[PDB]
Amino acid sequence: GPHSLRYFVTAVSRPGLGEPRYMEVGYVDDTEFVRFDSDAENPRYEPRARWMEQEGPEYWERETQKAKGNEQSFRVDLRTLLGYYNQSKGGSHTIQVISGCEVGSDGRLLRGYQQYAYDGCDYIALNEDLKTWTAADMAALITKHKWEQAGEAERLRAYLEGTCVEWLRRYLKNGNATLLRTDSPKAHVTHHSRPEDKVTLRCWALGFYPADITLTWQLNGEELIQDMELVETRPAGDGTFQKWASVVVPLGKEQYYTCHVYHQGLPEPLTLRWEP
Amino acid sequence: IQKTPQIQVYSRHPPENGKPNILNCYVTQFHPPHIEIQMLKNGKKIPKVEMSDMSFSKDWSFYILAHTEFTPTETDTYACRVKHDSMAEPKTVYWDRDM
Amino acid sequence: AVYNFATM
Repeated sequence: GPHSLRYFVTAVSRPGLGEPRYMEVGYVDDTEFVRFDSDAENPRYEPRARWMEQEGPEYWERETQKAKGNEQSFRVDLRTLLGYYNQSKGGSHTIQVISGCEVGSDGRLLRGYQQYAYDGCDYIALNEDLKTWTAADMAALITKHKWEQAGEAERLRAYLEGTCVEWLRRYLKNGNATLLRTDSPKAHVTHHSRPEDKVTLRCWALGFYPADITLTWQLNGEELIQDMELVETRPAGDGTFQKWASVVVPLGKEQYYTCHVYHQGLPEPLTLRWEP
Repeated sequence: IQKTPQIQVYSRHPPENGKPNILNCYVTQFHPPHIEIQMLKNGKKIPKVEMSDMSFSKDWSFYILAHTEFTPTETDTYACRVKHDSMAEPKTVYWDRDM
Repeated sequence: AVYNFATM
């Protein structure tokens, strides 16, 4: 199995209310393990996973600092983008960024990324070659040159291919017992009456981890993917996920319908139907 | 751009009276990121509530989870009340043990 | 772990 390290960083100006709010959240494959929020009492990078307690007082200082550094940096960014878009100094705006790296099971690099956005829409992003940039609008077209001229691209690549893939392994080792685990999805179906002799059948899948799972409803061997309904997989508050998919079927004719659960911890896809 | 949240509420385990569980209020697909979320028990707000698992989508919309430990009862009613700039009124979503 | 972000 491949793995990745993703950073979600967000900056939000809030005029009249003080300095922007900066936050950083990091994940190693679906489990939050570190974070920083400028609005805590004492803004300090801190752990979100036990395995991260395995780190010396040093690590936590270098991060807390390079964090406070980025804070200033996006803080300047926000004002910069205001000139780029001829926007009012009075409005509140957002900068989102996601940077990180994926790897293969050999521990080698698979993919590296970093992309900015601004007030919810695409801004700039590092192409897959890790050498060129793709700018969304002409404002981002400027930042593109600043970085071309400052070799920011190769500066980043050094980071992705180096520091990023390396700590990924470190992490993956500190808490492999938590990150390389597989919790199997326990399932069941619920039944709900409806108008016009119709019936809604829901298929629940719980306590599973990796978040990646598939649910389908089948009738005589064909998946009714189109006349179905589901919810983006979700965290259940203890480090595992869950999902549900439902389908409307005619009353009295529901045992002709089955649910199919596809997950890493399921050697054999789960198959269930209703239990009157 | 603006996107209204999607307040989903749910527990970790299928609810059984007198058995500890976790209550979850996943708030997703919202922009701007400024949002306020409370968990209510019998109309009252619950103090011990954790916020976590923030993230964005390829779409750039925010997702954040709020959970809390708890023990269902038959009478007790749990809810998630969300406040965000895209609704002129606080939207509350209730817990459906039977969903 | 975290990167040193640049200015725009």
